[PDB]
Parts: sequence; structure tokens; C-alpha cells
Amino acid sequence: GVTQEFIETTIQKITVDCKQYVCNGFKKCEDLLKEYGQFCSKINQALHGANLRQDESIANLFSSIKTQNTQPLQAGLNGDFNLTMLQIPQVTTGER
Amino acid sequence: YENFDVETGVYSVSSFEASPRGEFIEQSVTKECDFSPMLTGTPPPIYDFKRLVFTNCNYNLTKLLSLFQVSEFSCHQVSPSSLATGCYSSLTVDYFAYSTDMSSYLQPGSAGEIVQFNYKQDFSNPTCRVLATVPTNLTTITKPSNYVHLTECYISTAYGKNYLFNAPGGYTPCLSLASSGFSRDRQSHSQELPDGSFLTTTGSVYSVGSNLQMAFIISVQYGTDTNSVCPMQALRNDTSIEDKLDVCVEYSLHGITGRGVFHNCTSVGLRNQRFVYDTFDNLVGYHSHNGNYYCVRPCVSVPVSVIYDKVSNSHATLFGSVACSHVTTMMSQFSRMTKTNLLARTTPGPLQTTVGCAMGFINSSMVVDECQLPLGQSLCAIPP
Amino acid sequence: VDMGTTGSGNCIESQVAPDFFETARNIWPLPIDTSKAEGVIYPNGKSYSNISLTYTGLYPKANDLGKQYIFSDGSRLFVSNYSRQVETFDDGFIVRIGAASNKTGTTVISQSTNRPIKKIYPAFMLGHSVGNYTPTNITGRYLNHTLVILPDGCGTLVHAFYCILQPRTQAYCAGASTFTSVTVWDTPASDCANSQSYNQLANLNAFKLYFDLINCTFRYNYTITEDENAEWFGITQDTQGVHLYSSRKENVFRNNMFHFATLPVYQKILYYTVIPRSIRSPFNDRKAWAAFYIYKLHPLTYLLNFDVEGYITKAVDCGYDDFAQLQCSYENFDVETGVYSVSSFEASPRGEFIEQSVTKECDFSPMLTGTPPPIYDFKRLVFTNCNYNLTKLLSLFQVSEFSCHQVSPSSLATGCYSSLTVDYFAYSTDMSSYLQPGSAGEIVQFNYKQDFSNPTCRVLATVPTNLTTITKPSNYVHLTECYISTAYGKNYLFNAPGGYTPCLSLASSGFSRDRQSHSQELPDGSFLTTTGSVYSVGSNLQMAFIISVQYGTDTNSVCPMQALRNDTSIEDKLDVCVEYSLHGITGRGVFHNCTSVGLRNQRFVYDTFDNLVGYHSHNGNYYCVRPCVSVPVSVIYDKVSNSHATLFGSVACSHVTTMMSQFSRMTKTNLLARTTPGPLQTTVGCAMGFINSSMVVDECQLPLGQSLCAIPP
Amino acid sequence: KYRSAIEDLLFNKVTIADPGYMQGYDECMQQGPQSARDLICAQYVAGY
Amino acid sequence: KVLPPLYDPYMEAAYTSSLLGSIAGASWTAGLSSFAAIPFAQSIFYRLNGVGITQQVLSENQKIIANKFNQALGAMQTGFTTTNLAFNKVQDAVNANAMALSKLAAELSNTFGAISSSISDILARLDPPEQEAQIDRLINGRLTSLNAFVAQQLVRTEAAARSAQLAQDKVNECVKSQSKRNGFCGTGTHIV
Amino acid sequence: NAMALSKLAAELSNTFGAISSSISDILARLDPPEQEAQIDRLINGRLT
Amino acid sequence: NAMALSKLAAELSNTFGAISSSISDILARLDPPEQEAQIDRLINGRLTSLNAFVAQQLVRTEAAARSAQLAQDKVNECVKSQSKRNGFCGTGTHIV
Ligand SMILES: *[C@@H]1O[C@H](CO)[C@@H](O[C@@H]2O[C@H](CO)[C@@H](O)[C@H](O)[C@H]2NC(C)=O)[C@H](O)[C@H]1NC(C)=O
Ligand SMILES: *[C@@H]1O[C@H](CO)[C@@H](O[C@@H]2O[C@H](CO)[C@@H](O)[C@H](O)[C@H]2NC(C)=O)[C@H](O)[C@H]1NC(C)=O
Ligand SMILES: *[C@@H]1O[C@H](CO)[C@@H](O)[C@H](O)[C@H]1NC(C)=O
Ligand SMILES: *[C@@H]1O[C@H](CO)[C@@H](O)[C@H](O)[C@H]1NC(C)=O
Ligand SMILES: *[C@@H]1O[C@H](CO)[C@@H](O)[C@H](O)[C@H]1NC(C)=O
Ligand SMILES: *[C@@H]1O[C@H](CO)[C@@H](O)[C@H](O)[C@H]1NC(C)=O
Ligand SMILES: *[C@@H]1O[C@H](CO)[C@@H](O)[C@H](O)[C@H]1NC(C)=O
Ligand SMILES: *[C@@H]1O[C@H](CO)[C@@H](O)[C@H](O)[C@H]1NC(C)=O
Ligand SMILES: *[C@@H]1O[C@H](CO)[C@@H](O)[C@H](O)[C@H]1NC(C)=O
Ligand SMILES: *[C@@H]1O[C@H](CO)[C@@H](O)[C@H](O)[C@H]1NC(C)=O
Ligand SMILES: *[C@@H]1O[C@H](CO)[C@@H](O)[C@H](O)[C@H]1NC(C)=O
Repeated sequence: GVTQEFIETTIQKITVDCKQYVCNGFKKCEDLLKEYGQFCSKINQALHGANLRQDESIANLFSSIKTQNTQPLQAGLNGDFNLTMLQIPQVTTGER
Repeated sequence: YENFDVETGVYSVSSFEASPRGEFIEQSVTKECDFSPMLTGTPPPIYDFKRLVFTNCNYNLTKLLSLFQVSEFSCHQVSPSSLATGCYSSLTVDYFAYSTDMSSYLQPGSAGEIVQFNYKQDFSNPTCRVLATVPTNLTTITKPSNYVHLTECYISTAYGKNYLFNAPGGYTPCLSLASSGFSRDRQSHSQELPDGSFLTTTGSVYSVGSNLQMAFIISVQYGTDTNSVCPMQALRNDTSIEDKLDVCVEYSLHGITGRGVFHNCTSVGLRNQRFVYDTFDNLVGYHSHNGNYYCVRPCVSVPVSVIYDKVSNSHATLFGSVACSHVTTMMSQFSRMTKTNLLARTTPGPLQTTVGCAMGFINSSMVVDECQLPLGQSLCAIPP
Repeated sequence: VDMGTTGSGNCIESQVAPDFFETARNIWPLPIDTSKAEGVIYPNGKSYSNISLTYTGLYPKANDLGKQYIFSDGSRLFVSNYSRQVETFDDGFIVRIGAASNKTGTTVISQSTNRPIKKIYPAFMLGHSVGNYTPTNITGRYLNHTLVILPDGCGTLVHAFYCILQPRTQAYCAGASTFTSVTVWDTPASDCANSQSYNQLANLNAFKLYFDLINCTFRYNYTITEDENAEWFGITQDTQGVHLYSSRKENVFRNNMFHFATLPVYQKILYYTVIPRSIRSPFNDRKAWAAFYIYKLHPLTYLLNFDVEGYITKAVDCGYDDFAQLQCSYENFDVETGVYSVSSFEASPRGEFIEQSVTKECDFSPMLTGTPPPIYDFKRLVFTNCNYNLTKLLSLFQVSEFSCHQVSPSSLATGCYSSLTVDYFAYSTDMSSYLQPGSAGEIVQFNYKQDFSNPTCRVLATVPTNLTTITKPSNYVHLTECYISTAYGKNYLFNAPGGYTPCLSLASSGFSRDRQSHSQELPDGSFLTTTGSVYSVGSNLQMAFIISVQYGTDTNSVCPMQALRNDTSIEDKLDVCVEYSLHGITGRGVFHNCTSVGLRNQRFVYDTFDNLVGYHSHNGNYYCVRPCVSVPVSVIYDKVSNSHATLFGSVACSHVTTMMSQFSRMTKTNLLARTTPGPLQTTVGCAMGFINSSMVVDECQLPLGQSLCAIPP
Repeated sequence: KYRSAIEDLLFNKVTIADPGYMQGYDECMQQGPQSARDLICAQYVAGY
Repeated sequence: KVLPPLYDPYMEAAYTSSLLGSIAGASWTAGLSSFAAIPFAQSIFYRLNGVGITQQVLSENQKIIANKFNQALGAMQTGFTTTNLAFNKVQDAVNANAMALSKLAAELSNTFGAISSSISDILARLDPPEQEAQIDRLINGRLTSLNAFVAQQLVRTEAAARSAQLAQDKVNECVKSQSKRNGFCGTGTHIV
Repeated sequence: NAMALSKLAAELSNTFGAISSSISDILARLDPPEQEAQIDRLINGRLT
Repeated sequence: NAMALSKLAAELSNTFGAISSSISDILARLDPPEQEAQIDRLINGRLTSLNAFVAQQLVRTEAAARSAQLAQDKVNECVKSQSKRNGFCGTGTHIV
């Protein structure tokens, strides 16, 4: 029996141009928004930190390649077990 | 980020350079709206006001307002000054004879017989209420005998006094009954209905002062396709075919205004609409008079990413998701140094990568196992 | 405008017999197909594409059969009773033109003939008032200015004009003794040049033969391309005039009606009559013409689906069905299989539940007799447990300013309050700016400060010379100073909001001259000093009224003088949505019989969230109040079978039956008729469309809760 | 029965406002306004 | 802006290929320090032996076991339908990624009580004292929406980091080794 | 579980700056130009 | 930890559309009918900000409790004993 399970590792990383998003490049709107403090800079820093943390997490997850010994699996049948469904097909017509 | 000391990384930055903007004006040719019935004959009574609706014409509000001495110009969701420089899908004017001494009775939410039985203003659209005095020099408008407004409009039942009230912007139910004018104060008119009840109205008659006074209720509507009712302006029809392209302009096209950058774009959209919108009601395209479809983008649309290395104190720019040729031809959006570097064909010119156009980079065969400046899609920025 | 040459000569007589046209053989029912967006006016706000939105406007009800009108062809013409039936132009109507235009036709006057069917454009007479024709007393005569839609050009042009239809006196014409109906004939036997290009005014000439067109405000016409596709015509009226809609406007190959004309008819249109049309086809080339259907437009919520080309391809009548309510609540035409909590989109007519306490009348007599007090010595009247007539008080004054806070001047005369406080004094309207909120000067500082803690209104009024009960005082007097003279001096005393000045007793002596000062020695050795400004009263005495109100929770005893009857909810208006006004408390709700609960001596019962839950009525019966949408409705949808069912969560089935006027139209119909798949009581509420099956399952995609599953048909 | 003895003690030691899954819309009228189960009876007034 | 992912799809392919090549091993030693070059079939049979299937049965039913494994791998295709829970989770993650962007874009089109959702329209139709209030209302609404979006993005990033840690644990326990736990790597006795 | 329902029900009873928390009360006491503002305030708060 | 405090302290300095961020300034510069509106604007903004702060504090407290449970697990498995798992107590073969 085969149990299928999905474990997410990423989300779409979004950076928002807070000034353009809020004011659409209007001087009056920017002057009125300046009364709210440092909102846009804080938003930018928060999004940048989230994206940086996601980048480090994904790099940490993928770092297992550098320190993992493997063996070259035979293409198609590995003994009597058929692993063609899980192997990357090799075609010399174009790029891998 | 409002930080003098920024750490090493790749950042999404805002645009702070302000560049001069042109103007893109495209106005449809239309006739002139005629306010002549408003300026001739005797003005109607308040309960029997006259409505003028203007569509696909050019209005000169200065000409109309220069013939009157305005005493009150209360407006809602629009300004009196914007009423003369704005474009509308329709322009409705309700005008009647009204004494400015009765100004409080025409106000929103006011009590009395004026709102109940004569005229209730409608506030579902941007509307302006103008109370104006007709000067004695203007002889085209004739002073009526008196000012007449209804004090009652009810159906007399067995219990009696079933008062009928005006709908916002509509006429009184006793309009046909009040067709015969009220010669005396507190004169009553009664009509027999087939149900057996009597419809009764009463009018208040008071003399007109030294100068006749009118009331104008101007209501406007705004359309997203074409605001045909536009002011008479001598503005030229600018051409964006060669000039004002790929640069920020302040456009006013067939009543739609805003700021944006216009690009050449293959005609995509509905085959009848002049303006093209996306699912979020953003003006995306525009079919121009010259038969060319233009492809509207905001003033700041290109994503700019700055790659900073603190140790080397060196920075580079990545124009995410943009081709380098478009970056070059659309240089009037970035910082002054970026504009200068795009104007002059520098040898470290724009470079096309898999994550967008790169400025300040060079193609390299170097392969790394880790980096502190990842550009995305297995790309790393190697600091100088 | 110029309507053309006045018609002269006799009219063409017509035979009126509804018994031939209105037959079961001629009935071809064509219900409104909402899945095809049939008769949907394209909204003028925007042209959306590839997106599904809900819209509120004038739309036809789903599966509406409408009214069918059949016209024939002629010598003496044959027509129905259409010209004498006066329909009600409530919100407008839509016309389905030439749905059948290529099938066999059964001429209502001819027999045993099957001619190919040809579409026809309807003719209407829309007006504000209706009456009788003088010589015949037959209903269907439009008085005053009348709007007439009239096809012309053998079917290639439509005439729209608005003016008085003066009946003539010649025989067979309207307003004559030999008048039967207002029929208009095309006469295509070389009188329309049908063989040649279509250009004639035969229809308008026939109408001018019937009626005299005088004092005619406008006359437009619109070209119609000679086609045979099914057409859609619609008409509505709003503040901008009368709007005409046509599917031919933007795309005759589509089903969307687009606005194409606005008619300057600003008075409300209340009636419309279909003008019978009998064209004069000779026996050589007689034809069987089509029929048009008229569907009334209702204010309804619709879920419109816009094509990739921007056209509405399908629509959903939100209140028609429970599946429709599911589609509109989630705004999704394609909803996956599941059990959904849905909203209520059906609007049902509401009654009125009025219960007003009997009280005496508040007396404003001191406000209307004697000389009004000065501003610093204003008189205050507080009213509780009485009926006020604000119209009576405000009709004796010429109001110059009616500024109000947290309440409107109109609502001040039709609202109920726990108290009504009126401060009135003599005040010159030239000093209006000094009575405004936050104003500077001595008026607010030392004479009167308005208290903005309750909904308050400030009225500046002029007393007419006719009103002789109020006597003009000698002058207008207000205090310019009120201070305690200490060693340093000038310790100014300021008015509290709504209170009197500390110098009121000092100022009781009055002020005869301008800038007259009064001083009093306090026991501490300091002097209390006041100064008054005296200025003459103008031609008319002017007063100032400060009306402040308080809204109560239990009983608003101060109610307006209304002759409204005390309605009874014992039998009528029970378990149905009503708009109630009970002892000053207003709102919308549904009333049910309940055993008397809540705190004693209280008329109204509230929960911990200040929601009106109960009400003790005059008839000694306690009632439970619900927000008029209270029964939870759950729709169980199976996509594969395209079948749906309703679960009324937490409600007994008997109460679901009695409380039927809250759900969709189909649900109301199914609850009215004792259908054999009637409401079924389960452990999760009342179920409509279910049966207990005694079936045991190990899994289900439609779980009702409490180990219950819905097995799709 | 559907509860063990220890389950019975645990459920009796915890107070939970009973939601009227069946006929609970009518049970709220009969009970009247009660602070303990007002949030359950607010289902049909607030709109949840 | 939608930032590109940190790695090219080729790098993810390399990661999954290394995972596939790391399946075979000793699976009986007392550490992770040594790597044995036992082939895939031998490793699978050793995992079956560890499950509790004796070597006599494994030697007897070699082809039968291989055929059943091949049938399972070929039936793995059928799970990419709406009925499967894991595929529903994949589509749910995609839909959440799309929904964040859709909400962010759609919050710019609603007026928030103002006369218009466009600052240009407010400037054109109104005058400083009123247009200041209208623009302030728009600003307040947009700031609240942006703050909500940023908070939700932070929550999603933390959840994705925790789920990536869980995925690393699953790779280390179920993929690179055999699991003696129950329900961590699916129902039944875990093999590979 | 109880506090979620209690908060959801109690958020319907507070005025959010308007003259009243009831839409009917606002419609009865005010007029369209001010009615729109008060109802919009209530709507914005309830949506948040 | 510092950012929570900084946001809480800095949300008291922005006017939120009012004439001033100080209630005393509003009371001094305006009069009851407008004083109520401005103070209500300030109140609405500060209430929304405080509610957001409390929700974020609850989320952080729950996350810290879960992380404390994880730390207890790590102490029991890696510190007080030797772990045969891979990657729970770092890369390689765990010792101490
Ligand atoms: C091993 O598995 C592969 C992949 O499932 C099988 O290859 C497929 O064979 C079928 C039948 O001939 C073809 O229709 C497919 O196109 C092949 N490829 C795929 C990707 O499905 C293969 O037959 C199996 N058996 C062996 C002995 O290799
Ligand atoms: C369609 O309507 C137009 C406009 O009302 C008509 O043209 C006017 O006809 C009147 C006489 O009926 C003339 O006095 C006007 O000079 C005409 N032109 C205008 C107002 O511009 C026209 O007759 C109508 N019928 C058609 C075209 O068949
Ligand atoms: C509008 O009216 C004024 C009245 O003086 C006139 O001078 C002007 O030419 C008109 N047209 C405009 C401003 O386009
Ligand atoms: C025809 O219409 C009239 C009203 O105009 C109605 O009284 C009469 O019954 C109708 N005749 C029918 C339906 O046969
Ligand atoms: C019409 O009504 C009048 C008034 O009742 C009556 O005298 C007359 O006979 C009726 N019929 C006609 C004119 O045919
Ligand atoms: C029209 O005539 C009918 C004839 O029956 C009569 O009953 C009706 O009252 C008349 N209507 C009017 C408005 O005179
Ligand atoms: C309208 O019709 C009525 C009834 O025939 C008539 O008395 C009146 O004079 C007409 N005109 C107006 C303006 O009411
Ligand atoms: C037509 O209008 C004239 C003025 O142009 C007026 O005197 C006359 O009474 C009107 N006739 C009607 C309404 O029948
Ligand atoms: C009838 O035939 C015409 C002419 O070919 C065609 O345009 C139309 O679609 C057909 N159907 C209907 C319902 O009119
Ligand atoms: C209120 O006062 C008016 C003054 O004319 C009077 O006619 C009316 O009967 C009074 N009562 C009401 C409207 O209930
Ligand atoms: C009354 O309130 C108290 C508060 O402690 C509560 O315990 C009790 O159950 C309430 N009684 C009711 C709602 O009948």
C-alpha cells in the first residue's frame, strides 16, 4: 500500500512597494501618510526578513545534498524493481 | 528601509526620483449644452420644477454662473470648482423659483413642507445645491407674480390625513391637482378619486421681493467608459505616438484622468470599449484616436532590486521581470544615477538574466556552493 | 415639436374579440430562462469580463411566463382587448420579440394555414393617468402628456414621442361613438413599399388618425435593421428619464439588453397599454406574424456571469431557489459538492406593528405667549410623557437656521424620546455666528453655551408680525462680562454647557442703557461684576430655540401626535417579517408567541448583547422578537447528480412550516403545498427533501453532522 | 451508554453551553434570556 | 513583486535524485558514519526482512514481491485526483499562494467609504479641506490592509519553515531509513 | 470556544463611533447624506 | 521582543487622521462637537492597535510554549540520552 503525503516547504515570496501601493506616487497622499510614522520602512523590513528566513530555511533543507553519499541507480529496472516512474528520463535530443 | 547602515542582501526598493510629466489629452468633439430654458421665461414653482438632463455635450458653467448672484453653493461628494472642470456621463439640473430667505427649508434633512411636499434632494449621486439671485439687468427671466409652494398633499380617508411625501428627486403626487395655480394664500384644491377618497393639496403664496431668486440642483454622474459631458476647454489633442511615450504623463482621456506610462501594445480587450480594465478595475489599456492601442502602466511599475555588499561597499541593480531593451527605452523612472548609466552606453550595460534585467553585472562561468546574495533561480551575485 | 400633418378622414374599423386570441390553442408558454441570461439588462456601471458578480437591480423573476400578446392581419381588422387593458408600469418591463420567427404560424383570423412566422415590434402607450373614452366609457384612455412607442418604416424604424392624445370625433377613430380599439395598420400592400425599400409613415399616420397630437415635447426615432433574429426590448424610468434597452444595440446575436435611449419623461409613469397591431395583408400574400411576451421587472439580486467577451452568458435569480441562494452567497456558478450555510436573498412584503401609549399633549404655550426671555436668562421647558406637535410650533415661525447634531430636523418631528428639552430666548439672527459651536465672543462665554451631550438642534426663527401673542421686548440684552474682581482682578466666570451664568442674580435687575454695569460685594471682600449690551429689536422679533432630546431604552414617552392605529399581532403579522414601532422603539423583526419571561415591569426584553429579544404587548401576550432572518438554512448540494436539498439547522419542522415567509420562493411554494417529501425532523434540525433510509455507510462526502450523511439521489 | 465512568466524571466536571443541534432554535424561545447560554441563543439574532 | 524561488527546478531535481540514490544502504548498522553500496533490490529485501519476513519467504517469493512493488508504483499515478487528501493539500497550498496575491491586488480597488478608490479622482473632484480627509481615509484603510497582509505573510513563513523542518525529518526517517514507528510514514508497516 | 462566540455576538452591540449600533435607529434619526456616513462607519467596523 | 515593545510605544505618537495625537491638544484646540469626533478617531485607532498587539502576544505565547515543549524533548533525547535518529540532534551520528 502506498500512502501519499504532501509537506510544503516554501511559500511565494512577496515584496510590496509600500509607498506606491498606498499612495500611487501622489505627493499629497505621501504628505498625509508621513503622519503615520515609519510604516513603509517597517513593512519593507518585515517582508525582507520573512523572505530571508525562507531562503535560509530552504538552503538548510537542500544542504543535505553536499553531505549525502549515493549510488548510481540503473535506468529502468533496478534488479527486479521498476523505478522508471521516479527517475528523470535521459534524452540526448536536447537539454537534460 | 530608512536605514543608513543596511546589511548585505538583495532588497526591493521604492522610487524616490520625481521626473517632470507631460500631458496626454484626448477630448471627444461634442455640441454645446443649452441652458437656454433655464435663462428664459418665468422660472417654475418649486413643486413643479423643471429638469434638464445633459448627455454628450459641452457645458460652460462659467457662463451660467456669471448671470446669477450666488448666495449658497452647498455641494455633496463634489466641489463647486470641480463642477466646472470635470467630465460626466450625465448632468442633471433641477431649477425652480425659490426665495433665499427659505434657505433652511431646502437643506438636507430639513423639516417643513418644502421637503415633504415640494422638492426632496437626491443624494445618491454627487449633487450641488445653488441658491442664486437674478439681477435686474438680466431681463430674459421674468419675475412671477408670487412664490408658491405646497403645504399639504394628502388623501382624505375615513380617518383622514394620509399625507403623501415626495420621493428624493421626484415630483409630488399632487402635481396634477396643483396644475391650476394658487391665486390666494392657503388656497386648497380637492380631487375625487375612484376609491371614494379625496386628494387634497394646499399652497402658500408669498410675494417675490425686489429681485427674483432661483434654486439650482445640479447632480452629476461619473462613468468608467466615457464622460461625454465635458467642459468647453481649448486644450489641444496631444499626440503620444512619438513623444510622451515610455514616460510618465498626466492624462485626461474622454473624461478619465490619472497618471500613467503609455506603451505600444497589441490591441487586446473588448472590441467596443475605449478603455481596458483588469479584474481589479485598473486602467490597463486605452484605444487612442490615432488607431493605436496604448498599454497603460502606473508611474512606478518596474520592480527595482538593489544588491548590496557591505564589505565591498558596492551595489548593483536588478530590474526584476523586465527585458533590458524595455529598461533602456523606459529609463525615465529610476534614480538619477540609473538614468545617467542608461543614457550613456556604458560597457557594464544592462544584462539579461533568468530573473530580469541586471545592471552592474557580468556573465560569469563561476560555480558556487553557497552565497549571501541569491538573485533567485539558482543565481548568486559575486561581490567585486 | 412638429408631429407632422394632422390626420384627416375616417379611421379603419376593427373587430375586437379576445375569445379568439386568448385561447388555449394559441398559448405558447416561454418562461424566462435565467441560465441563458434571458431579459437581463447589462449594467451601465462597467463592462466586466470573465468574472461572476452579484447585482441588485431591475430583473425578471426566474421561470416567469409573463403575458403573451398575439397579433393578426386583416378590410375590417381583427384585434383583441389589448387596447382596453391597463397594465401597471411598476418598475418597467422587458419584451421578448420574435422568439419564433422561422416556424409555422397559426393566424388567429385565418384557418387551416401554416405560414412562416415573422417577428413584430410591439407598440406601447405609457402615461401617468388613465381614464375612459367619452362616447363609449371603455377604459384605456390616457390623459395629459402620454409617451407613445410606435414602430414604423414597415418595421425598420421606431417612433418615440411624448404628448397629449386628443381624441377625434370622426367615425371609427378614438373619441367617437363607433370607436372599438386603437389599432394601427402597416398595410404592406404597396402602401409601405415592402417590395421596394422600406420607407413610410403609415403607423404614425394611423395613430394621428386615431388621436390628435398637440403640445408635443419631443419626437425621436431609431433605425432598426431588417432582420429575423429574436429581439429583446426593455423600458425603465428613473430620475434621468425613461430608459429604453435593446439587445440589437450592441450585438443582436446576444441576449443582453443594452441602454440605447433616454427619454425626457421625468414624471412617474404608472400605466402602459399594448397598442393592438393588425396589418393589412391581402389574401394573395397573407402572412402569420409572431407574438411578443412582456415580463415585469422586479427589484432583485442577480448573480451575473460575464463572458470572456464581456457579455452576460448566464445569470442566477438569487431568491428563486435554495441552490440559487447557495450560488449567490458564495458568488460561484460552479459550486463543488458539499453542505453550505447560505444567506437569504428573498425580499418579502412586511407589515407594520404599531403600539403607542396614550398620552396628553405637550404645551408649548409659554414659548408662544408673553415676551421671550433674554439669552442670559433663557427659559427651559422639559417634556416627558406627552404628545408633541412640532409642526404646530414650527408653522408659527419663519426659520432661518436649523442646525442639528446627531439628529435631523425632519426626524425631530417623527421620532419618540424619553425627554424633550427646549431652551428658548430672544436672539437676533444677525448674531447667528455667536451661537455656533466653538464660537468666540461673549455669547457663549457669558450668556448661553450649547450642550452637545445629547442629540440637540439649534433653531433661529423670526416671529411674524401676524403672531400677536408674542410681544416684542424693548431691546436685545446679552452679558458682555461676568467676573469676580479680586486684588489682581478679572477672574472671568464662564457658562457651563447648557447652564446659566453665575451673574444671573446680578443681571436680574436688567439693563436699560448699553454697556451698563452691575456690581455686587461678595462676603470674601471681592466684587462680582456684570455688564450688558443693549441693542434695539428690528422690524420683527427673532428668537432662538435649542431643542435637545434623549432616546430611551424602555419607553420613549415623548412621541409625535400621530393618528396611527394600534395594530394587532395576535393573528396577523405573526411569524412574518414586520416593521414595528412599539412605545418609541423601532426596527424590523418577526414575532412569535412565548411564555412571559424577562425582568418584571419591563415592556422590552434584551439579552446580554442589547438585542431586543422579547416584548410585552398591550393584549397581555409576551412575544419573541427575531431579526427577520433567524432560521439557519443549510443547502446540501451534489454536483454529480445536480441535486440539492435544504437543512433548517436547529429548527423544528412545525415552526419551519409556520415560519415559511422567510426562505426562497421555491421553498415557500414547497412549504405551502403538503408535498410527500415534506419537512423531516432529524437530529441536526428540520430537513427538506430527505427521507430516513436506515442505511449505514462508512464514509460520505455530505456529512450533516452528528453521524448523519446525505445520500445523493 | 456512550460514556465510560471516568468520561462521565470528566464531562460533569466541565461546564459547556449546550448547542441545540436539534430544535435549538425553538428551545431558545422557551428558555428566555439567560446569560449562561446567551451566546448559544445569539446564533439566531447576530447571524451565525 | 513575486520573488523568484531560491533554487532552479534543476536543483530541486538534483535534490530528489540524491534522495532516490540515498535509499539503498546497510540499514542494519549502529550509525550514519559508513555508507554501504548495497543495491536497491537487496536493500528493499533487507527492509522486508527487518519488517518480520524471514529470508526463506523472501527467497521463495522474489518475483511476486517485485511484481507487487511494481504494481504499487504504477498505481501511484491514480492518486493525482481530487479524491486524494495529499493532492488536495497541494492544490490548497497553491490556492493560498494565489489568494494572498488576489487579496493584495483587490484591496486597491475598493473605496473604503471615500468617493473613489483613486487618489487622482479624489484630487480632481474635491478640494483640499475635503480631499485631505478622503485621502486620509484611503490611507488608513490601505495601511490596515497592508499590516494584515504582512502579519499573515509572517505567519505563513513561520508555518512553511516548520513544515520544511517536518519534511527534513520525514526525509531522514522514512526516505533515507526505515521507520519502526506507527503512522509516521503512513499506515501499516513502513518499507520505503 | 465560548469566547469566540461571545466576541462575535458582542461586536454587534457597540456603536463604533456612530450615533447608534442599530441600522434602523440611524435610518430613523438621520437623513441620506448623514445616514450614508453612519452606516458606512458601522459597515467598516463590522467588516474589520 | 524589542519590536513588540517598540510598536506598542510608537503607536501612541501618530495622529491616525486627527489634528493631534494628544488628547489634551484636541481638547484645547477644539470644542465638544468636534472634540468627540477627534477623540473617537484616536480611540478607534488605539483600540485596533491594542487588539492587534494582544492577538500577536497570544500567538507568540503559544509559539513559545510549543518551542519550550520542543526544548524539553531535545533535553530528554539529545542531552540526557543518546539519539539514534538522524538530524534531530544535528548532522552526523549524535554522541552528546
Ligand atoms: C517499468 O515502468 C515504466 C514506466 O512506468 C514502463 O514504461 C512504460 O511502458 C508502457 C507500456 O509499454 C508505455 O506505454 C509507456 O510509455 C512507458 N513509459 C511510461 C513513463 O509509462 C515499463 O514498461 C515498465 N516495465 C519495464 C520492464 O521496464
Ligand atoms: C425622426 O425624428 C426627427 C427628429 O425629430 C424628425 O425630423 C424632424 O422632422 C420635423 C417634422 O416632423 C421637422 O420640422 C424637423 O426639421 C426635422 N428635423 C430635426 C428636428 O432635426 C423626422 O421627421 C423623424 N422621422 C423620420 C426620420 O422618419
Ligand atoms: C464661456 O463663457 C464665457 C463668458 O464670458 C466666454 O467668455 C467663454 O468664451 C466661454 N467659453 C469657454 C471658457 O470655453
Ligand atoms: C379583455 O380585457 C378586458 C379589459 O380591457 C377584460 O374586462 C375582459 O374580460 C377581457 N376579455 C377576455 C380576457 O376575454
Ligand atoms: C357612459 O356613462 C354615462 C355616465 O354615467 C352614461 O350616461 C352613458 O349612458 C354611458 N354610456 C355611453 C355613453 O355609451
Ligand atoms: C368608465 O366606465 C365604466 C363603465 O362600466 C365605469 O364603471 C367607470 O366608473 C368609468 N370610469 C371613469 C373614470 O369614469
Ligand atoms: C390633464 O387631464 C385632466 C383630466 O382630463 C384635465 O383636467 C387637465 O386639464 C389636464 N392637464 C393638466 C396639466 O393637468
Ligand atoms: C398647449 O400649450 C399652450 C401654450 O403653448 C397652452 O395655452 C394650452 O392650454 C395647451 N393645451 C393643452 C395642454 O391642451
Ligand atoms: C430564424 O432565421 C433567421 C434567418 O436565417 C436567423 O437569423 C434566426 O437566428 C432564426 N431563428 C430565430 C429564433 O429567429
Ligand atoms: C398639529 O398641528 C397642525 C397645525 O396645523 C394641525 O393641523 C394638526 O391637526 C395637528 N396634529 C397632528 C398633525 O397630529
Ligand atoms: C445569573 O448570573 C450568574 C452570574 O454568576 C450566573 O451564575 C447564573 O447562572 C445566572 N442565572 C441565570 C442566567 O438564570
